[PDB]
Amino acid sequence: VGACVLCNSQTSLRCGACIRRPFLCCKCCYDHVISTSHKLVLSVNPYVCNAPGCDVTDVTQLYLGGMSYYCKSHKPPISFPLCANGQVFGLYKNTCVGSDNVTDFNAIATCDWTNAGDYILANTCTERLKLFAAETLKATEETFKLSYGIATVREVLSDRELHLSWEVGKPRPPLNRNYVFTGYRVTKNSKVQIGEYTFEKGAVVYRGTTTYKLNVGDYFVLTSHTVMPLSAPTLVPQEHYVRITGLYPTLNISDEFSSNVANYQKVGMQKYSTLQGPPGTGKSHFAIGLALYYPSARIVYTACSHAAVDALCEKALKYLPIDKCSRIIPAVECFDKFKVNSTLEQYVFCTVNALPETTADIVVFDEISMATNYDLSVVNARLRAKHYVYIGDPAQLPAPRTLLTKGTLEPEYFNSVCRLMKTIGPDMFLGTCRRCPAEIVDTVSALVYDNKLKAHKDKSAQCFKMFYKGVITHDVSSAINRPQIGVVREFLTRNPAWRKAVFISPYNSQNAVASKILGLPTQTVDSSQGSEYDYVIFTQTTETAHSCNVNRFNVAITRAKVGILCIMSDRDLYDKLQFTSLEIP
Ligand SMILES: [Zn+2]
Ligand SMILES: [Zn+2]
Ligand SMILES: [Zn+2]
Repeated sequence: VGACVLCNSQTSLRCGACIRRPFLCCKCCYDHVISTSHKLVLSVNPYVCNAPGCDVTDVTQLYLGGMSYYCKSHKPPISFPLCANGQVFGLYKNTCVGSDNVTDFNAIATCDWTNAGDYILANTCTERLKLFAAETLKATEETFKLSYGIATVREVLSDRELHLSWEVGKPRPPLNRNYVFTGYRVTKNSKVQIGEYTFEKGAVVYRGTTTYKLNVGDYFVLTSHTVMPLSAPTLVPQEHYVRITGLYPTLNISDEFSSNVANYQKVGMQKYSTLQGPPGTGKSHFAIGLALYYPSARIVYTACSHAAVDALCEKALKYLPIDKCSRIIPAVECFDKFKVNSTLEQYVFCTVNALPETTADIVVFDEISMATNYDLSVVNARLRAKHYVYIGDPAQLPAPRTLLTKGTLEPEYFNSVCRLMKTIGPDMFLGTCRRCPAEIVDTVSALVYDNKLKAHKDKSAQCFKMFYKGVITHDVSSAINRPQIGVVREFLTRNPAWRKAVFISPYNSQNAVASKILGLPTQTVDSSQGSEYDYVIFTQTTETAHSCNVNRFNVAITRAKVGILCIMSDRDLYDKLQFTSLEIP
């Protein structure tokens, strides 16, 4: 017994072909079963034929006879069809409203999440269907991980390098950082975890959390977890106030945070607020200074990733009383300078999926581009706050969507917060980039910030661009452009001071090749988000949709504090680079 995801009419019916088994009222359930392939209906019991050795589960072919369900062949003389009168039979039949169109639900219920239009629909449908979509998507993503074959340690060639044997008949997952495995130790009659691991083409290079002397027989699977059902909306109802509500500003602030005072007051004058903070504009500084501006307020700092929460902890360690802070960790090495798992402390730092059920004066949700609607709903389910502040940048990278193959996901569809920020605009905008040379700031300001992002630094004269297609090779799931790496090598010989640079590319296999040929530390754009370096050398590698993505390209070039060299494949983005052009030797 539950509530119909389209009507909220009370019902005893859940669609049993939908992987999330959502409640559907007599009408909506009927309109759903008759217009799709979904025919299994679940009640207090399942609408299935109770005959001995019968296979009929289709609700339109079943009858309630006695107090059992039967198909036409096995029904008793007295019975009535379960699925008739434009309605499916179950409890609470009289209270039932129906919907004019079941079209959005059916599409969410039946899609395979490989078309961009699936995520577009999932972020523009009714709020209740946003929750059903976010569950259905995340369950589908978790199930797809089970499709991958087990990888088994066949030979330990060295330390940090292995030799894997793969399960027959199942595909192999890509070997990049977006796929984290878990080892398992072979035992008497079961298995135990041995940490979480990542792999890369060698043999295979493995970068695991904890070191071991792992030997043959150990194996790796992308660890899955149970997806819980959602209840809270992705955003609470907005409320605007005429005075600061539930918060008491300090009367003495320092000139370190004075630039944020007006925004801090805005935070107290509405129920939720959105803060767009481009690279290097002071997002964590903003978030910690909020605590100092409202020194009595209890604040929960949250984000999806442990690294994002830790970075808030590192900023709070600099400005806030360590005794008033606590890092929540469920039973990976994270921040360990606060007391652990103290929910009732004034400042709580905790990832979304480990959040306790509690209240707070302010909730700060950081790196919001990386959130999904599932995360948005979970936060609202766990935390009841006077104020919610969503901090991030819809021009930076989103959570990877593994199932998506047809079409690109635009920032307004990353999640509900990003949609608001791209349609009505963010409540607050951090307009001055303190990190990057002006050539880089001017580029991304025009590229993704509607010319609103201003530079703090001057031009460095150390931002260069080269147009060089090179030669693209592919391995199992990545791309390599050795001629672009050769161009960088020739550049380094003539400019050896650039050997303090970090090498960045959109592809892990490109980085592996560059690490060996150049010796520079390497980062994928996606892994570099949130970090900064004095000098960056970037090879676009290809012109794909992946390597030309403007959020990825924005993140890539905004890692640099002083200088950057971009070897570009795409003529488009090359022409957009307000960098000094260099010639190919
Ligand atoms: Zn309904
Ligand atoms: Zn269904
Ligand atoms: Zn039967």
